[PDB]
Amino acid sequence: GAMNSSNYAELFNNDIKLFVDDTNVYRVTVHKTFEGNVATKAINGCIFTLNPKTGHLFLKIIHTSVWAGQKRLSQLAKWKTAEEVSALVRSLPKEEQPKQIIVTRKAMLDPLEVHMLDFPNIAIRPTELRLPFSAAMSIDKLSDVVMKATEPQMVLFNIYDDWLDRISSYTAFSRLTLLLRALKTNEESAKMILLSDPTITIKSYHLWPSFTDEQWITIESQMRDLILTEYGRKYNV
Amino acid sequence: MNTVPFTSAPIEVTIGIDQYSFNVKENQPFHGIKDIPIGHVHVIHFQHADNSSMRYGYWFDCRMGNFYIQYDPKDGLYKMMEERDGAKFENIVHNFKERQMMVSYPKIDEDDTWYNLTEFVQMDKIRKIVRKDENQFSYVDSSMTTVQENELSDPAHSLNYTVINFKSREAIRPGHEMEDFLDKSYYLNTVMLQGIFKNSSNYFGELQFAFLNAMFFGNYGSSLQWHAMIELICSSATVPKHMLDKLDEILYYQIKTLPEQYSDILLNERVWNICLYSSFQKNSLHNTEKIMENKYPELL
Ligand SMILES: CC[C@H](N)c1ccccc1O
Repeated sequence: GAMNSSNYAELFNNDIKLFVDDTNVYRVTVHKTFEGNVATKAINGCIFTLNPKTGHLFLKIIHTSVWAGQKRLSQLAKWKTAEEVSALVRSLPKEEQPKQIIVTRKAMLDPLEVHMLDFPNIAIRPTELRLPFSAAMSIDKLSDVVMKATEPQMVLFNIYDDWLDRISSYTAFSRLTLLLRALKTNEESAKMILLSDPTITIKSYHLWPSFTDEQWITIESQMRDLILTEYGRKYNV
Repeated sequence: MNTVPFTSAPIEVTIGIDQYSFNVKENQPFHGIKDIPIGHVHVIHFQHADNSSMRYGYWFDCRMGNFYIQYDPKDGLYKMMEERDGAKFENIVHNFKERQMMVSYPKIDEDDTWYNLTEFVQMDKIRKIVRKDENQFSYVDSSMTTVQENELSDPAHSLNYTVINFKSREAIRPGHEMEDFLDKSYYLNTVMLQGIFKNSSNYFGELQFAFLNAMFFGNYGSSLQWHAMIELICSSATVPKHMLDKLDEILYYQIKTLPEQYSDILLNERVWNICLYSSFQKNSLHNTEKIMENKYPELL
């Protein structure tokens, strides 16, 4: 059934599972036309398919050419997501295929279910969790590879860098969702927090800076403060 | 005008014959139903006064044999049987008629209701949904489950309706996932109509039979089937024009006949609102939409 706060440790057991977030698949700028009407212009997007245990990220870049002459794009984008996730599963060796796929938005259930009919033993699940994966395009290296793409492309990352050498998957996921929640709530402030100290750099092969254990605690606290500050502004509390 | 005689009525029971019904008291001199119109299937059905759990009944066609009812005190039900001795049967009936111990099928001449509910229903197709080949008539009751319900447990007692499942490989061509899911025309026209049913008359016959079993026995799996067959048509963008017109007529008489006090359980809000207001065919069911709106505006 649905994934929620009650069954949260299930994300870090040894049953292979993937989250799929489709927020950033169909991305548009809305603008005015010469005649004063409103039009959209698509930009490249991405499917965010993540193993929460291992950090492996399958970033399928969705090039604007896929929408060319297509109607009802927001609907089509769900089916394209489901087509590409099914293609990813088919491309993996059997022992790497997920036993569950958790969609972050319930509207992905039927499209993914229909595309996965050849995989009856892969459970497609919704979740009650509010996850911040829409903020993936606030990670500079992910945004850069999506925007620069000139054709459809799959790019592989470990979204946890090397954190699992020192911390558990549960703690790594909690750090990731805290970072992304901060970037979602106030991107400018979050990025300032992450890059304020020039002496801490991002490895060429990483996404996030190379913080020591003690520096991560400071960073995490600064991210929590940001989220609370923003909350007291939203609601005046 | 054929007759179904009754050996007796030893237990108090409400007896239905098609859309009509009669209350019979314990040991009352009821000996059957005469003047049954030839040309249609019919259903005789029973709800016992002392125990309203389990409505049951028998689908039959008097052109196929001479049938009668007899109470079985061991299994506790009125059973249909076939009499193979024609002279014996004519004799029994003629005597009961002469003593006026039979009720008359109370059909108004102006009234096409039963024809309209059974236009495409054929006894030979019933016997394939309800498999008991040693009889020419078919038993159905409130509790019988369908093959589809079973898959999700006694197969000899099942309703073998055609399985419809919108999220199945049968319904979805590889490579046309989105197309086939949002527009069910290939599943309706190629898989179901051309492949399984062979023609629209057989499809409508099963749809009509499912509805009647839902209405007369409260058979929940039949209601599921009726709604699925409606939804498959309404969710197809490409439907022969003759089928849409006929469907509108079929559903109109079904909604007209449904007891008003049963709409809650036998009508599925999602299917009807989708079919009349959202689906491709939202505009092709004018008579059905008019009677639904005037009779059941709550559901909508
Ligand atoms: C299921 C048996 C039960 N005593 C029953 C319920 C109603 C009518 C007949 C009948 O035999």
